[PDB]
Amino acid sequence: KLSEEQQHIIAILLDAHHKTYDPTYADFRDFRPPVRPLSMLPHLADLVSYSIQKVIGFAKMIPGFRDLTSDDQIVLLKSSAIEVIMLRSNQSFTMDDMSWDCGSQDYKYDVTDVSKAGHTLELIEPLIKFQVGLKKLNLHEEEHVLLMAICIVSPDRPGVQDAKLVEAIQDRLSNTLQTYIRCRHPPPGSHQLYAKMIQKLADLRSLNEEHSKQYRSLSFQPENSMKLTPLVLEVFG
Amino acid sequence: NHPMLMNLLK
Ligand SMILES: C=C1/C(=C\C=C2/CCC[C@]3(C)[C@@H]([C@H](C)CC#C[C@@H](O)[C@]45C[C@H]6C[C@H](C[C@H](C6)C4)C5)CC[C@@H]23)C[C@@H](O)C[C@@H]1O
Repeated sequence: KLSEEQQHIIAILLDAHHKTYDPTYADFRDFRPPVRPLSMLPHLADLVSYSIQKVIGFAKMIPGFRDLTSDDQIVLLKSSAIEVIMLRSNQSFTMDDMSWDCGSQDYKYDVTDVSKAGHTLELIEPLIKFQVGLKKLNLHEEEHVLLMAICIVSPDRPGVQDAKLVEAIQDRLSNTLQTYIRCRHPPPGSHQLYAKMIQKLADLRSLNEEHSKQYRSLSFQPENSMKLTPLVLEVFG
Repeated sequence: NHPMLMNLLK
């Protein structure tokens, strides 16, 4: 049974998400323009930088997250940012043509755009697999936002100090998600849905590793690093 | 040392 507190948590996360994800994509006009070697890196760096900011905003509204210290908050966002972007991006992702469609042609991103930002199939293939696997869970929006929150608040991120506290915050979110699934997700789509959602978080850790290794490479080239944003540099190092 | 991230968290 969903306690009143569990329902409150869900309502908070739904609203935190509505406040930080603008499904009109109007802000995308302000980025450096997409150009179609690393022709998409300026635009995609702007896109990611913008979304890091939204993710930080979302994190701040996660019940329990502001009980954390600044350090722990920073550490969780530093390690989770790229993962949460991948997760949240599932909302624009379309299987019709395995692209992220943000309202117009200019802001329709496919695998070729992703390679024009310096990535290879090392990232691109598990990323598309991930988006398609996520899309196939047909998550309720309640499940989607709970999974983003669970992703951010993980006690095993590198740098975490008060792991017991991060773990208690994450437990309350997991128990809420497990309970939501049981009470509100009909079979057959509920079938081991929890375990499947957790598998997607394991897939994100893997994508994060790929991200880091490629980012480390791209960094040792100051001419490319110069095209990033100050936020991206601070968050990804 | 994370001034911008720190600032977005405040
Ligand atoms: C970002 C989102 C959206 C789409 C996400 C996409 C489509 C475009 C390409 C993205 C941003 C992918 C990204 C290029 C993968 C990556 C990465 C980092 O290593 C990278 C690569 C470049 C250099 C830096 C800065 C950025 C450009 C990001 C590190 C993953 C999610 C993809 C649109 C909407 O749903 C909002 C959501 O937050």
